[PDB]
Amino acid sequence: QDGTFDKLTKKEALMRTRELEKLENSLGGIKDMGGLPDALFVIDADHEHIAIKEANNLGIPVFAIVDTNSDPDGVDFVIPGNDDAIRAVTLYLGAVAATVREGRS
Amino acid sequence: ELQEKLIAVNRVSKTVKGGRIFSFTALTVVGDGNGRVGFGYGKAREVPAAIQKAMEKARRNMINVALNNGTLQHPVKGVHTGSRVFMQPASEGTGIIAGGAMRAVLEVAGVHNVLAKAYGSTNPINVVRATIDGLENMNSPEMVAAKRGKSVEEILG
Amino acid sequence: TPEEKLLRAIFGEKASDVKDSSLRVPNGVSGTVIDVQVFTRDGVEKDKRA
Amino acid sequence: MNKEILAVVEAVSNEKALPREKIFEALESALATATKKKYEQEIDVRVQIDRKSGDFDTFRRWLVVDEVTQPTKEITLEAARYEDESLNLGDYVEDQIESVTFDRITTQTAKQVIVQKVREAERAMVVDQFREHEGEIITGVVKKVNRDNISLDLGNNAEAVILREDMLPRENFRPGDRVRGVLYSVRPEARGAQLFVTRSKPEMLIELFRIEVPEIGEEVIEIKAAARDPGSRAKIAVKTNDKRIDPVGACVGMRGARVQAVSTELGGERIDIVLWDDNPAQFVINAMAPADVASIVVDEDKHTMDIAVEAGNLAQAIGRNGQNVRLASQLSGWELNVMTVDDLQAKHQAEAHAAIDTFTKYLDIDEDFATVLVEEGFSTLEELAYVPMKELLEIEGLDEPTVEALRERAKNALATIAQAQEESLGDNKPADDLLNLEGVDRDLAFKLAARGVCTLEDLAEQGIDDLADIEGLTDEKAGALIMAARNICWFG
RNA sequence: AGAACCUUACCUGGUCUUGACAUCCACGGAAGUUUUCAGAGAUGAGAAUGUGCCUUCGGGAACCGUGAGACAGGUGCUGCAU
RNA sequence: GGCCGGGAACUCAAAGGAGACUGCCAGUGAUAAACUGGAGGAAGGUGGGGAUGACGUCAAGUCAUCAUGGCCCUUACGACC
RNA sequence: AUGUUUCUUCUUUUUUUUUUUUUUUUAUUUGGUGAGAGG
Repeated sequence: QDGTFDKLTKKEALMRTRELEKLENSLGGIKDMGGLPDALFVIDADHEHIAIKEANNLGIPVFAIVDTNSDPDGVDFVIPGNDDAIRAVTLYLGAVAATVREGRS
Repeated sequence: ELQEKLIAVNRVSKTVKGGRIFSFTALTVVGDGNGRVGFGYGKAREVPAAIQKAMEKARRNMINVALNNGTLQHPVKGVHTGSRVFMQPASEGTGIIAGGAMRAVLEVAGVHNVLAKAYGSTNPINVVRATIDGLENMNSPEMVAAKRGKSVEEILG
Repeated sequence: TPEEKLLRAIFGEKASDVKDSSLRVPNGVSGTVIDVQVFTRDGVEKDKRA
Repeated sequence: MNKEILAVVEAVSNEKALPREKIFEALESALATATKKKYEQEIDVRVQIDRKSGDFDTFRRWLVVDEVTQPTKEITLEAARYEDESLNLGDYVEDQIESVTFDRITTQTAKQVIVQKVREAERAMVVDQFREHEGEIITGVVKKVNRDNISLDLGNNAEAVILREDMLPRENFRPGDRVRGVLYSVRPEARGAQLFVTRSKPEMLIELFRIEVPEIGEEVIEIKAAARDPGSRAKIAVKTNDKRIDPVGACVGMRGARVQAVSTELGGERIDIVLWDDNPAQFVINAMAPADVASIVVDEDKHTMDIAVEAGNLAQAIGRNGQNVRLASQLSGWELNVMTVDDLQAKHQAEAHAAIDTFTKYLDIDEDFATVLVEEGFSTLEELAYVPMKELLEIEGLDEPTVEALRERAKNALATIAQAQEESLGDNKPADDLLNLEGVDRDLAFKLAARGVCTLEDLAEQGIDDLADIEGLTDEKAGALIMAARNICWFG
């Protein structure tokens, strides 16, 4: 973001900014956190089934928007509802954002 | 404090085009002596790193068991994959009279009086898994009272 | 120091390690300078006061 | 000569990682100051060093200003533009002046200014790079021990200070000893010690635990609070989000090895490690360790907690000189009152009796009904006056008319109490009525009201003789106030 | 990455044993050099000459031999002890 | 006869640098890696060659380079011709 | 198209053991002789 983006090798400087942006999305908003989370709000139980199995290895209460094809056993606070329509996801994301704003008093 | 306890090391192998490579597996167990106990398997290419990696997962694998005064609650079975451990509480049985790999897991759990004997293939890692599920389903009268009858007294007199 | 040997840079001469120092005189007596004589060995440049 | 300037600039730029430009600006200022000292008159001087040759030109600088206060160093914009039309306010007009010969005097001045520039560049960037150290446990060598402070050498011409309050009470350092401490403040005393180091504050304990406990450095365990009596005893509260990790066991380590390493560095300070709880009562129980707590009563309004202990545990709960309760109170943020179970019951009975007496006296209710109000949790007239009507209607035997009457009586009792005190002293009633007479300060109004002169009418009825004993009231001032009161009451 | 002898460890024969190679001990002689016979040579018997260095010179050790036991020697075996 | 003066461009000697990276164009392909061709260039897709030999294999070779654990000979399996 | 065969004989096993610092030498101008003088 400032400094060695030119200093030694221009092609290899394009390697690092090819390294950067793939790491930018995979490790997105996790770098601001540090340490383990306290809860975990999932929007699809079936698709992200690794994390629910991963979070239940530790002591993390999770929050899954579940569709009818998945299995609601590892999730603690199960939420039934559609999750493949875009307008459906903005309900749950808009609710979980505005409520946690009220919770950060 | 944690009172760690080793049971058995082993020399396992696997082969490649160059030859065969050994390693070591070492089943251990840890336990507080007052109702917490946990085992962990662990395996590595050298016995100091094998037993240390065994304990490090045994710390996270601890389970709570509810007992009375150094002995069990009731008789309880223990079946797991060719290892039928029997456990009888034996109120002041004057020592833990059990076989190998049960004498470890019962001691660090904190009991001192149980009579026990393993029926079947006396294999060490499969028999310490046999006592654990046999101990974690064994229930105190408190849990029995608060699901059934709803008096702590009359359920055992 | 680099700055002492940098006498040559701004000016010239050589280095400044040499102790620069003007022969100053001691104390104990006041006075009023009434007469100054200057004698010059022949060949030496007479300065402006001589 | 020429190439030597470039070689010096390159050597200093590479060794001190400093911009060549900043070194030249400072040499120019150094040479200007050395030039100013050769003239008997206060002149302004600019020096310019050529960046390729190392040659330098010296001026008689004339700070272009709007209004000239110093004719020897300042020139008007109109006069500056007569010489060069391109000049603006804040520029310099020059004058061909003989550059000072670079003797060992200028050389010494240049060396001093370079050293000072390096302190504000190389050393400043070193402190910026050591952002962790500025906050973590820096290590220094004791250079000097004074009565009131210890000077530490950190290397690279950085000096730190430990103040007497920042030391442990039993520490004795000698010149040459190595000392660790937290850098808790960076000020701007470049010449001397800008760095302030502590060994006594709680941050020293937190950072020692961060170094000794990897799980704290990895953010797996968090220290939520630390309370400390330096060189005697501390308490730390620890939390983890990982249910597989015991945070207390991790901080203690195998047979206490980790906590003993921290204790040894703190001169044998006793460290208690407690589990942080999000429930305040459970957290205070944990903070009171090693004393067993029998019951807790929480007063949220006073931000206080009454802690009952068994009579055998009372001395342990208080600790030596109250050290255990004080450290628990500092760790929780709550005021902690430690008493026996019998004393807590006696306190609650005395409070219940005082509430019953208050309600019987002010609400005109019987003792039986006052007892029911206290058993339902009402202790003050304010609670009865302001609590939601639904909570008062949940009490067995209260109807909506009786609750309304009880609230009206509680409000009237609160109003009467306030008015009575305001008339007795000078809070509001005498601070307006008796203080109406021009000249009455609040103190004099309360002195008048202490004699039963509570209103402006009461003051209008007085003689000078009735007020003559009031400290600060002269007969003339008494006469003026009585006449002012009479003018308002009898002639308004 | 070089066997006429040498190398060379192999063979016949002639030889010497605290030894050709190191440390140690006690004695005697500077060390060295020249030359002759006997001998296949190894060696044996000599015959001449030299007689230097530090000095406590009752010296010591650079150096040649003779006796002492420690020991020295081994291209002897086992690469499946290394 | 560079044989003599002379000369320092050139050959060469020898130091130190430039240059080749898929950098450019086209095309295909997942707009990815890349691949095929063209340009320029002394040199074009790791330019040509060398040195460099992962964990291990074969208890492969050598105790006769040397060193080395053992065991054996000691007027002898040592030493001289 | 189909292609037989590979002396003999055979192992052991991993929870108690340990290493090292001392280095080397360290205000400045003014002595005699001869004469005079003060106490």
